[PDB]
Amino acid sequence: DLDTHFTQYKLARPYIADCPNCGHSRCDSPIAIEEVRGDAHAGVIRIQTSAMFGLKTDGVDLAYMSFMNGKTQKSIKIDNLHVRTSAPCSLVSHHGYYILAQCPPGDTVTVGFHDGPNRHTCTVAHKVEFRPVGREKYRHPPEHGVELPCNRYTHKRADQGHYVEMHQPGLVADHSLLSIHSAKVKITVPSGAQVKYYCKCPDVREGITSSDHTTTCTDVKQCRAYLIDNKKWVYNSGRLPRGEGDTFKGKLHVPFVPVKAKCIATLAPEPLVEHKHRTLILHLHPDHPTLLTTRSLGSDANPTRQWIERPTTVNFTVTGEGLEYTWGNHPPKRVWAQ
Amino acid sequence: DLDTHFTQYKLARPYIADCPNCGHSRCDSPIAIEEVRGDAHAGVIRIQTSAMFGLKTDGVDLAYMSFMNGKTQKSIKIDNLHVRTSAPCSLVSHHGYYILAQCPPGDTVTVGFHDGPNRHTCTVAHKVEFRPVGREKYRHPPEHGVELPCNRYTHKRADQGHYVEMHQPGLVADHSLLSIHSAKVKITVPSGAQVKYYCKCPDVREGITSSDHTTTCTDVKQCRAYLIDNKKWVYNSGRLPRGEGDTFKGKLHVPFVPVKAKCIATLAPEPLVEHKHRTLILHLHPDHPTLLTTRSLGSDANPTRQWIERPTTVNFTVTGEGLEYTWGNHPPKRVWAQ
Amino acid sequence: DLDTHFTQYKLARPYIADCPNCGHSRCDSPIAIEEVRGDAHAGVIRIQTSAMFGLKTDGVDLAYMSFMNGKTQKSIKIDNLHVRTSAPCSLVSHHGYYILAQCPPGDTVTVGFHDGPNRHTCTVAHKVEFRPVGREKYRHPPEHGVELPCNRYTHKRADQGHYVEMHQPGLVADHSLLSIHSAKVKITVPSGAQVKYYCKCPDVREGITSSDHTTTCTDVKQCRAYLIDNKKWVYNSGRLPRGEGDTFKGKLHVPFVPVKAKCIATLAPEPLVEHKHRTLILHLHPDHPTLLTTRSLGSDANPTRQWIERPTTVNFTVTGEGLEYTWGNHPPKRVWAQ
Amino acid sequence: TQMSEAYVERSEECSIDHAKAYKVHTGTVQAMVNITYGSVSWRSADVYVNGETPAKIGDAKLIIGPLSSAWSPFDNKVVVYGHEVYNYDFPEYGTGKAGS
Ligand SMILES: *[C@@H]1O[C@H](CO)[C@@H](O[C@@H]2O[C@H](CO)[C@@H](O[C@@H]3O[C@H](CO)[C@@H](O)[C@H](O)[C@@H]3O)[C@H](O)[C@H]2NC(C)=O)[C@H](O)[C@H]1NC(C)=O
Ligand SMILES: *[C@@H]1O[C@H](CO)[C@@H](O)[C@H](O)[C@H]1NC(C)=O
Ligand SMILES: *[C@@H]1O[C@H](CO)[C@@H](O)[C@H](O)[C@H]1NC(C)=O
Ligand SMILES: *[C@@H]1O[C@H](CO)[C@@H](O)[C@H](O)[C@H]1NC(C)=O
Repeated sequence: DLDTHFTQYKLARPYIADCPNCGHSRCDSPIAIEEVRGDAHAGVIRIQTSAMFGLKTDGVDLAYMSFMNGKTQKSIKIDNLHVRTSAPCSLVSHHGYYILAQCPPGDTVTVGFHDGPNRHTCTVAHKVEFRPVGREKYRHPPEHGVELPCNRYTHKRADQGHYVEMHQPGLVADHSLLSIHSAKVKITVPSGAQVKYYCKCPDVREGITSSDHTTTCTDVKQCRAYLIDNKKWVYNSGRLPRGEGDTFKGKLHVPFVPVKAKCIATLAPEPLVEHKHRTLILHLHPDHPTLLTTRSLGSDANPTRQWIERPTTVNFTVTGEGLEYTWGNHPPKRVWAQ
Repeated sequence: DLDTHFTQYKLARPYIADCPNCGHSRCDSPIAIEEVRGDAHAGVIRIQTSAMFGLKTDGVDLAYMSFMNGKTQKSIKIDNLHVRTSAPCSLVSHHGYYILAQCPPGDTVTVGFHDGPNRHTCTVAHKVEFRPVGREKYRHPPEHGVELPCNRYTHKRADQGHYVEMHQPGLVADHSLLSIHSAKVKITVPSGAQVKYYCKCPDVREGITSSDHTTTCTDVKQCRAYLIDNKKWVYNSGRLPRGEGDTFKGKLHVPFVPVKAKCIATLAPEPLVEHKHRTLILHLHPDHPTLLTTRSLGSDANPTRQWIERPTTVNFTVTGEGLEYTWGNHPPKRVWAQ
Repeated sequence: DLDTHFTQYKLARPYIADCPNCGHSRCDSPIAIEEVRGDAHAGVIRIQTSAMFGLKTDGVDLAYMSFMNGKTQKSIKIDNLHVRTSAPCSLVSHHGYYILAQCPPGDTVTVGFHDGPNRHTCTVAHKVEFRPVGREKYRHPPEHGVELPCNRYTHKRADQGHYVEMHQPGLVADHSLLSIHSAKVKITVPSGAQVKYYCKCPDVREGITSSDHTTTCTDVKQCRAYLIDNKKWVYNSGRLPRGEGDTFKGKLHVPFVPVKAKCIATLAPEPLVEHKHRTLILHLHPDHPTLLTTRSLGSDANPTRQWIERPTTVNFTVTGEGLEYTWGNHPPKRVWAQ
Repeated sequence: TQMSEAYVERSEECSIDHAKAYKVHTGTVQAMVNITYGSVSWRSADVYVNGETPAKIGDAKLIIGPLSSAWSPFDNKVVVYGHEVYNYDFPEYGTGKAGS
């Protein structure tokens, strides 16, 4: 069942990109963050990291993760993966490049695993707000209340609703290929991968080879140290160069498609009703800001709505045509008068 | 001493209830939070968890915790017990069902150790606000300043100011008891237990028994396995089904009752007076929003009370009757005119 | 080249003091903090902890910290050096008493390492805020934009712009030196260190000795268990009492001197300009609160400064003299009138 | 008994970030003038405004000013903060009120 999505599993491989605030400065972390999607209602977040979470090398180890350490990857466990904001979050599911979590409200989002001798985390400035379903401006999902048709990301991954292009990655520089042949700069190969190669000085101008040596130039900071390694494909990230050869296809399904689920919503305390001649008096004791709306049923609607936070007592002139009011998300009520 | 609390230490049992936000959704966590009481002043919180802290199974301890996994109390060393808010807290002391901690302001409270192979955490939606005792709306207890008669929870445990009920546990369900013998369903009892047999097929519906087997019914999904463990007793929690019998007595003393202690309160900077003809120019440089109250000493009080946060200069008309003003927590003073 | 700071490394020793909020109360932590300098722009904070981390006991292990426990120091690993605020921070560098870290805004700052069997945390109340350099009052260093000359603490440590005096410390008590000699109190020494000694009863009145016994007094609670141990001097902290002899030399350079670096600041989206007859309409949508300034080029400036957060439409009477406006940190632009 | 003492010393940050009070006078203005007259089509002269100083760059010589308006945007008291200029009225030396 879980091995029925090999379009992403085998054909894609995580790469390294330029995290805005890696650790303490702008480094090139393997967990670079892309496309923070904070659009769900219940504060659920989707994050697209450049590291590939999910299966092991071939098809196994859901509890493992795969990042790229220099020119080669090394799949390890998911031991201490943590996604964090203003307050630490709680991860829900990880799949491919995407992570689903439920974060508290906050202004910054961070993603970071723990290799064991190092942290290797990344963070990006991107605010994430809470938008409570309905008319009751709460801050966290309550344990009870009436449910409403919210919109939220689904924890399921075996979906084909949307796709994202996965072309051959651009080539990557690796100056550690540029060893010294005692007096000349010398290039090895990872596994026979294509090493684009050339220096400022006139020498070998293409590089489609095994381990070459330089005839002309001397300095390792005056040669192109590249690796075309599109035996494994990468996401169409805006942080990697694009190989001018051609743009590969191979679009894979997006893990967490938004769905129209049903979230529990808070229910404000019921009003204390009191009355005088042609006059409703309404006592309100809200715990959180909740919108009150009112509507006269006569020819003139004469609407009135206001967010109320502090406990307050309000009034309403009730004509014989009658009056409706909708405190919180309680069913609307209506009345006559003497 | 520590062992003079046998009523809660011996007789109580760690129960498991329905945490609202157990990780991703509402599971049945062994640390189901109940009755968060953030009614103190300096920011100390008393939490009544579903786990039983302190006591090992073997009489008593304090470096250990008893939580219920399965039908058995898998007690362990307490080791990484988190108490979280908008920012992580710092726990003060733990006694059986209750754990006293000091937290920063926030809107959610989460509890959880991390037994290692698994986390077993739990949270609950409940706002926590911390009004410091005094006239200055500070945030954290400062290093110095005057002291005021605050109210908070004692770290001491050997108190009997208040009591809580503790009666026989209800009929806990356990589907894992409905095994089959390839011909009929087999019931089982671990030790001293007295399970209840119920099945959909027309048969003996009562089935109160030790180790035994069904009469005719065969479908596991068409049966019920209720477990009885009346040897221990549990707290009267609102998330646990009532036992059908008597309210067994036994008053568990509340480990942390409120007391009238003395907290250190902040001390606003001294105002810079500047006298003027029948006028008191007052230079103010508040550090945190502090109340300012003044009143005329004559026949008419003429009160004036207004919070001041941004540094500002206010002036008052000090008549020959005299004037009094109380800036922050400073003692009141008086003035004349010529 | 990290061995050119032995004045800090060798002449100084770890130190202990009153942490105001050490854990649940005011203990005497080895990492009591003092003089947190949160006055930069890029969110970086310099903290002067009582513990002096740096090289190991003799000359090595930059990645080790050395705090004082009881009578003696103890150089151990730096595994879990934690600096916290309203949100967890991230370490940058540490040297001597001073540790440089960047924190999100918050009301309190906490510091805590990990001995392994112990928590050993300490905090203090201190306002922390960070307004970015520029006209766009953001709240997290953005990925891109324009650069401006901010004020930030130097990432390096080998600087001597400012100095901090390290004199001889003052005697510390320790009643655990007061062992019992069957019926009398027996003081013992750490390494031949000076032990100022005397009790409320008349006996040895100075104490400049090896391990003495007390002829007169019997109870350890009425005796001066003091250690003069100025073989390695300390900083003249406000929490350590003064040595009556003299303030020794040891003028020590401040590790992280603030410098005028260039931080990257945010850039607001360009406004949509709409022209009318002799009036400028600025259709704009600010992402974060930004102030825009307008200034007529005529004799009368008629300036207007206005922070705006929500999207708004503004107007401006562009006279024949002309008008200029500065939206955010964009370069100023002028305008004509017919 | 405890003998506690404390004194105020300027922060280490004063070396980089610090306001600067300034009292200013009329001064003398200067201009860079370009004159592309006749057939020479070029000049690059820096000049004053006093009605005496000749400027004889290339072949031509000329005199500029004085200005008709003595308008100075600076006030008598000027405060400079790093890069921006504020015409704030700093009180005087050795008289600053606390907090202000
Ligand atoms: C002094 O003032 C005169 C008059 O304003 C300046 O004349 C202008 O000079 C610019 C070049 O600085 C000329 O434009 C440029 O011409 C070159 C060559 O044809 C062309 O490649 C550029 O694209 C550009 O068009 C301009 O035509 C000329 N005249 C006018 C009416 O603007 C002169 O440069 C000034 N001299 C100095 C030293 O500042
Ligand atoms: C009606 O409204 C007024 C405010 O206009 C409020 O103060 C009062 O308590 C309400 N009660 C009456 C008199 O209906
Ligand atoms: C004094 O009162 C006047 C009138 O309310 C007010 O304008 C002024 O700001 C106050 N303070 C001073 C310093 O004059
Ligand atoms: C600005 O111009 C718009 C043009 O539609 C107009 O509606 C609006 O009233 C004007 N605002 C002001 C303050 O004049």
